[PDB]
Amino acid sequence: MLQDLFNNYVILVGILGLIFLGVNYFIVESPRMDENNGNISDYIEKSGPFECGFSSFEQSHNPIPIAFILV
Amino acid sequence: MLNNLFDFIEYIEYWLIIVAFVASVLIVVAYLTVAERKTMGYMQRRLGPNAVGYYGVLMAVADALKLLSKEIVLPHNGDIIYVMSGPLISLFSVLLSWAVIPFGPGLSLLDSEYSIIYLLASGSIGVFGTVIVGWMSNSKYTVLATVRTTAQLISYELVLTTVVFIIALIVSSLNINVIIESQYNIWYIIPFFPLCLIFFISALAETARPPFDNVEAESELVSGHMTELSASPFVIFFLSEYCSMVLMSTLTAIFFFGGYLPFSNTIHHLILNLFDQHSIYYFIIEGILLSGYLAIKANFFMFSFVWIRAAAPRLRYDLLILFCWYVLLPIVFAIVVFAPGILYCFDALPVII
Amino acid sequence: AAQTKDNNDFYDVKTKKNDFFPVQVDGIESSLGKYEEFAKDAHEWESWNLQNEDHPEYPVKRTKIRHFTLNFGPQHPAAHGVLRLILELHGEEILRSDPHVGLLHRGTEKLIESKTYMQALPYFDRLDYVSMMTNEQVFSLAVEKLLNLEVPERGQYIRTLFGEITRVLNHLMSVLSHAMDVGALTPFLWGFEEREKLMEFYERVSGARLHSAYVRPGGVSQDLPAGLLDDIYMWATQFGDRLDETEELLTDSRIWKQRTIGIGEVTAEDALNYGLSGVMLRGSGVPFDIRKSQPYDAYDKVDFDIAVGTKGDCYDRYLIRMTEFRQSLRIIEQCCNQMPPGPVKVEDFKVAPPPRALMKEDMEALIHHFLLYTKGYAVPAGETYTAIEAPKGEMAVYVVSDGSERPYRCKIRAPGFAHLGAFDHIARGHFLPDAVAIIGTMDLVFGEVDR
Amino acid sequence: MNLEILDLSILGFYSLISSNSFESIAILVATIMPVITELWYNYSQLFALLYTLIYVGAVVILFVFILSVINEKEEYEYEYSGLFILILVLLLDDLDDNESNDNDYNNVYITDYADWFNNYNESDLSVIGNLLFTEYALLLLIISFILLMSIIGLILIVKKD
Amino acid sequence: YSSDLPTDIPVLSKRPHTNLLDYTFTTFDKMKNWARKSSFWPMTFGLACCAVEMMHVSAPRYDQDRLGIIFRASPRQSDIMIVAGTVTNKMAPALRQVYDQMPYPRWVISMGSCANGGGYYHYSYSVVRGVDRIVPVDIYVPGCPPTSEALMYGVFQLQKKMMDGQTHRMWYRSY
Amino acid sequence: VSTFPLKSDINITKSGKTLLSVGQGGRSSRTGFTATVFGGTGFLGRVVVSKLAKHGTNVVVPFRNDRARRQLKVNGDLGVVNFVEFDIRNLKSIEDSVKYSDIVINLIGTEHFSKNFSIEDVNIGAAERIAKAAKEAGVSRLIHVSSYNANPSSSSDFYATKGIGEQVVRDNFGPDATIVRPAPMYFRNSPFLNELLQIKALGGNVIFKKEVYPVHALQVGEAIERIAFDDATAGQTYELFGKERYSKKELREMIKHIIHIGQRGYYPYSAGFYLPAPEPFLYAFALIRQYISSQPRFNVDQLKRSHINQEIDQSAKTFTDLGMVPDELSEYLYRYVKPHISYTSQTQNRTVYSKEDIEKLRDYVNTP
Ligand SMILES: CCCCCCCCCCCCCCCCCC(=O)OC[C@H](COP(=O)(O)OCCN)OC(=O)CCCCCCCCCCCCCCCCC
Ligand SMILES: NC(=O)C1=CN([C@@H]2O[C@H](COP(=O)(O)OP(=O)(O)OC[C@H]3O[C@@H](n4cnc5c(N)ncnc54)[C@H](OP(=O)(O)O)[C@@H]3O)[C@@H](O)[C@H]2O)C=CC1
Ligand SMILES: CCCCCCCCCCCC(=O)OC[C@H](COP(=O)(O)OCC[N+](C)(C)C)OC(=O)CCCCCCCCCCC
Ligand code: SF4
Repeated sequence: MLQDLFNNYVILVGILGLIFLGVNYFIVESPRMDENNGNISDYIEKSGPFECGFSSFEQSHNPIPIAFILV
Repeated sequence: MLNNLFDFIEYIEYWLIIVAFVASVLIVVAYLTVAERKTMGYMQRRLGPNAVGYYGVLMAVADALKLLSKEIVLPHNGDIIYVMSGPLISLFSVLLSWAVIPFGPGLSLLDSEYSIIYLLASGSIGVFGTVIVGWMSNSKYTVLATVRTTAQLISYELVLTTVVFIIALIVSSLNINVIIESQYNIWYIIPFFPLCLIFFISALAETARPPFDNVEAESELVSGHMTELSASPFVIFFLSEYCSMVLMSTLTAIFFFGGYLPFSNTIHHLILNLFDQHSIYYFIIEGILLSGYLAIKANFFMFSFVWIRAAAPRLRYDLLILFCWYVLLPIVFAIVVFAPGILYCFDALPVII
Repeated sequence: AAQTKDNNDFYDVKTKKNDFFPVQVDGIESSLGKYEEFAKDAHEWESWNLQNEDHPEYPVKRTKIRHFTLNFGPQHPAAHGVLRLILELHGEEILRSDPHVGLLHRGTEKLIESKTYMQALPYFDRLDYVSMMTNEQVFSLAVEKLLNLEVPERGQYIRTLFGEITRVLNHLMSVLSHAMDVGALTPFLWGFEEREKLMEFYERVSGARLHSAYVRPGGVSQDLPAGLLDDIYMWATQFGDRLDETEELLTDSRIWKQRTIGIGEVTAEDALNYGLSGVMLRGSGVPFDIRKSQPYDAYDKVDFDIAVGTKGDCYDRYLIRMTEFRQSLRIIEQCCNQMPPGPVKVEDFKVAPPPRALMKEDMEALIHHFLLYTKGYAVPAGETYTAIEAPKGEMAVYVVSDGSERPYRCKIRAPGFAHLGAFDHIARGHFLPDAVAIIGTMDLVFGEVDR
Repeated sequence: MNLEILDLSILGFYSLISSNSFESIAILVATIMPVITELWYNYSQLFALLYTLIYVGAVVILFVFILSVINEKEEYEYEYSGLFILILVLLLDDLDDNESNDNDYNNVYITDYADWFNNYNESDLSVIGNLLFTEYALLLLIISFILLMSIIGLILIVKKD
Repeated sequence: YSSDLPTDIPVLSKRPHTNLLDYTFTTFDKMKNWARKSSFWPMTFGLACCAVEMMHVSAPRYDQDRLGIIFRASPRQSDIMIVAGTVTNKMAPALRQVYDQMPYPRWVISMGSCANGGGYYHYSYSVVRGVDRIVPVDIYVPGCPPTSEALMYGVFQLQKKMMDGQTHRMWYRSY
Repeated sequence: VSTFPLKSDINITKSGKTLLSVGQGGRSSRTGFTATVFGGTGFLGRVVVSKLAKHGTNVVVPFRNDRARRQLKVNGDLGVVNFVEFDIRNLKSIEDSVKYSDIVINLIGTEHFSKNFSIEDVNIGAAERIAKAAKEAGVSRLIHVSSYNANPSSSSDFYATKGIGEQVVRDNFGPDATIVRPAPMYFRNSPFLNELLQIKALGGNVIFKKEVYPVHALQVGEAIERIAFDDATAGQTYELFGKERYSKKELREMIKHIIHIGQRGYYPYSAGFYLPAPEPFLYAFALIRQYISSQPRFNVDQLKRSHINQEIDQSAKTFTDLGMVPDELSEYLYRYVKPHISYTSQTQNRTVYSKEDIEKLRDYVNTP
């Protein structure tokens, strides 16, 4: 059983995943070509969490009871 | 040139084979999204996509390209790790699982006596990709999906693994290609019709497809773990989920419907008798037929994936937990005892040949 | 209640009741000396701790942390419009639900007081914006009762015929969206084509697909166009099959029954005390219907039955709404056969506008046409409380008249407003996906709630 | 160029700087993956897949436990460390990577001579099953006995009633 | 520092294609414009009776999915915001936050008299007199409610506007 | 802003027109003025358009980016904000923007040169063409915004072209042209603060040594509102700057503590918050990206400006001549760097930096 063909496929799969991100990063127009609202790191109204419109308490690190923990 | 080109192609030939293999899977996955919308439309007495490319043949391209031209939303540009680690792990898990899927006799990238174990092990890694999105996230809907995702895994993983082991036990082999060839005289749908239903139910649960679509319930958790995803992270997760649908549909054709084996042996011989085995045209047609047999069986279950979505309401995940442990697990464990008893009784314990 | 030294808004010190004898321990000593000789240094020694954490009265200051607070806000498909449903979740189980409304509050009742009775009618089309013509009917009946006028026979049948066509339209929106929220997408698409056929009947008689200001105080705006009854009947012969095919996917489905049976149970005692009406009231075993308790607009001249549940859960209410589908189709058939000739509005030109042809030839008709559209018609002073069996339940209007042409007060009673007020009492203890089913089973339209 | 060295160096760097519990379970995944891949090549493909089949399921159960316990402690607790001292610590650990001090055993290569006497060739898993169910069947039955104890043990510890 | 600006260079919307790079970036724009026009994903933002007509666009009679139109529940996955209903003062901050959470490119459609200018509730104490007071509107759809064909016509107008975008040729010629 | 910007309800323009304001000064009110804001889709432009249109003044916004102009219309009522597709190389488009305008505000300027425009074309050529077109249209008032270190004899291309731009505008439009020299402006998404907030700031030892007098952007837009509606400001030069001098290194370190990047001691160095590079390497990298990168990067001229500090022309006028008190950066620093805070998220307690807290943090930064 020879697995050189398999190794090449695994290498391509890893490279293929980065292509999707690289293409999306190099295809989107720059913010200045858009409405020019600046970088996403400053647009806090956009990078904030989604809560269906109304902001609520921030409970990111609160405990979450689990009713199926025994299962 | 000429001489230096006629060996350069030989040097790079097997990379073209893999690239063609990757394109073959992507085309099916790309047009499964179009097929699902078309199939549900007519069942719902609508049309489905027919205005993006001639009769809707470019619908998949437009959806992918538009999302690839979308802004990536993240707290900072350096946070590309957080929203990409999840989808990439999920995508790599399902793409690597396709290595052991033989389109014909020996026509798989990875051949091994442990192909069954590699298949199940690779799929389990994809679950870790989904839970990564809920990484102490500030989004409450993302968090709730991660809890549901873990609950679903506990449901199907035991049931799905044991059903595959029964088929492997019947053939006494963990090689997928050996399992396919063992169904020459009988397709395992007939002796193990209950297992095929159980396998399909577990396949629906594994892919988080309805009626087990609790992870991405639009009426419950807006978009689940993908509510905070956009542009490429959404595409990769969307691609991985549909790649699992094709993979599980192909697996159902392999385990219970003979894989690539012809529907009729007589028809297979007649078509191939029209071609000379001393020419490459015979093996081009042979690959089309054998994969065509697999495609027809796989397309039926991809149709069935869409069919159940358009015919059944969603089941609550806590009801799913009781469904697998109280019903599915006792049944599959009963069969894993029943089958060896039958084989030993009639002196038909399986061996590998 | 009140800030105490053991319980405040930020922390608490809980001490359970002791379940063991209060043992007395005195003279603590070691092999080298007494406790008081080494108690100064004993804080470094865990073996010298005199308080056991297993003791029920062990002091522990625990910070008060709010539960998982999930906002089922306006941007959520489950909410049928605008609703800030605040849920206190322990995992996914619901502990307390706070439905925040007013996101669709547009001051309709305030604006009505500045409009004449004719100008105020289109506001009712936009309260329960799927059952439009029933909303006009309850306000029309209230003004007609105050005006001491009676609609002619043909007018009553028209409002009965379109009253049940409206009810079919509402149940198509209510039941299928309820099934869509649970996960049944296909029945939603099948029935929304039947809405297109029925909305074409709305547009044929009024010119508006949805907001058809057709039912007015004193009759209807216009007479039926020729051929409408034939088209309505041709649809009626086929609508029976659409209902059966809908039931093929829901009624006997084991998945659908697991999502509705035992979910959102309401007792008959509590249904009355929370002002529940319609399917919510009839699901708990109480056979009450306004079309039978106080007949209006030719509902006393047609034969129909009311379905009454026994278990008071969502599945019973689904079955009732499917029976009301067939009973409404039964009424529509009778209205087509029994439609009488005659005027469609009251033969009184001081309230109902005169015909256009008569307006341009008669001096008195022109004056009445001029005054009805510029000043309106005055309504005798008084008040009324008129209720009709709306598809959502009991919809009532409390209209106060001062002898002028503009209502002095118009209180609109919304069955959905009362249904949502019981959501906390009904959905407590259920899980998150059960809340979506409970919202759907109440048939909530938030224009009606926030009128 | 042994790229396994670079992966372990990256993994070791994040082990010293990991603060919250989520980064710790990520360390566990970043540990099993090099083990599986290094097992998949070289020594044993069978146990590389067995490690993936069993430990990945344990990781998810481990992860879901973290969601029920995180209590904001490490989201604001400060750490000091220092980039220079962390690199110095990893550099010194990199200096010595000889787990054994038998230089001959580590520097001299050996071969094996294959033979054709085994006409009946089967996978290692079949031989393991042959011995485990016949020669060491007591171990298999005791393992099931231990599994039974765990099932009873989990219920009594966790269940309120 | 001598600057010699030409005086009669046409603006981008009038500028014809002269060199090879003009056709290259116009091809780049059209591929993106076709993709976004074809993959028209609105957000499920139904407020009032205008939403009912928006549902009938997805009904089998019109079947918006045949044009590539899919409604998404999250602002991240949607590029079209259809304001279908009345916008109240209690709702206005929520509408702005949801709009800001949509990644670019994004468009807003104002449907019905409520969203356009307040309509029946223009003189109400709790109603915003036009959603354009909060978010920029690309197209206004008239009607109370606009018919399912009226909304589809407005979407077609927006898609016509989108196909005329020259984002990448603007960088080549205007910047 | 206030409730009514004009000092009187009747205003007579330099060209003789009488303009009457109506309303109390809200969205539905009008001031009788029509203004053209060149470069209204930029950073300062949006502030200027918002202030003018919010009180009813008609605003004509020439534009080249179609998506960037959409958010400007929200500022004003129906018919208040108007758009004209324009290019500085199209003379007809510019003449249409100023045809109906009583005030023309030139906010067009750049620090970089591209494949289509040089620094001279935008800072000098565009300003001259706008100024000359405004005079031929009979515009009463023209407001030109130069830079803070505008000097025609400066060794920097940006400062020199800005200095020449001031002279070429006064020659074309005439002595009735008002020139504004704003300092670096701090605000939400401000270019002056965006560079400091960037984690991977290459060559921070060479670039962040510049000392400036940062001024609030909201006040600069407020000052332009004062200047446009006050004919007593015609023909004058205004230097808009804050009282407190700051060096970018002090601001960089002060921001670093506010963002709480230092919660992990190793992280700022590992994440690349310090990128010491030789200036000759920065010159080479800036020179290369001037022809490879399609987006405006740190260019050669900005490298020169890092060695030039902001010097204030004493002869020019300030906020005192306009009756305003400059805002202090310490008061507004926290609210403009707040979006970039790492976690916050009301976990334990938000650390709100007041006016006194920022000043104390400045002492800590300079404390060795
Ligand atoms: C597999 C491809 C797709 C994934 C690529 C993601 C690359 C990120 C690094 C992968 C792990 C490499 C080894 C590091 C061990 C885990 C340490 C960790 O917590 O993740 C690193 C990530 C970096 O962010 P940073 O801010 O520097 O760390 C927090 C500092 N307080 O800090 C984070 O907490 C972000 C975590 C995001 C989710 C990562 C989950 C683990 C991913 C493991 C899959 C790969 C298996 C390991 C392969 C390398 C082995 C050394
Ligand atoms: N800290 C600061 O920002 C300082 C500002 N200034 C000056 O103030 C003025 C306002 O700029 P600011 O808002 O702060 O930041 P920007 O540099 O982003 O503003 C530049 C404005 O001028 C336009 N512009 C540039 N080149 C052209 C061109 N060829 N054709 C048409 N328009 C062009 C831009 O239009 P578009 O966006 O559509 O491309 C934009 O509106 C500038 O002139 C600037 O030099 C000086 C000192 C401090
Ligand atoms: C490689 C990445 C994956 C594939 C992506 C493919 C995406 C699909 C293409 C977008 C379609 C589109 O946009 O075509 C739509 C456009 C119409 O544009 P309009 O604005 O409606 O009219 C404006 C155009 N006029 C003014 C001419 C009317 O058609 C065309 O002009 C097609 C004509 C161009 C030449 C076509 C044949 C040349 C060969 C092309 C194949 C090699
Ligand atoms: S514009 Fe008319 S149909 Fe639309 S939401 Fe307002 S009242 Fe309802």
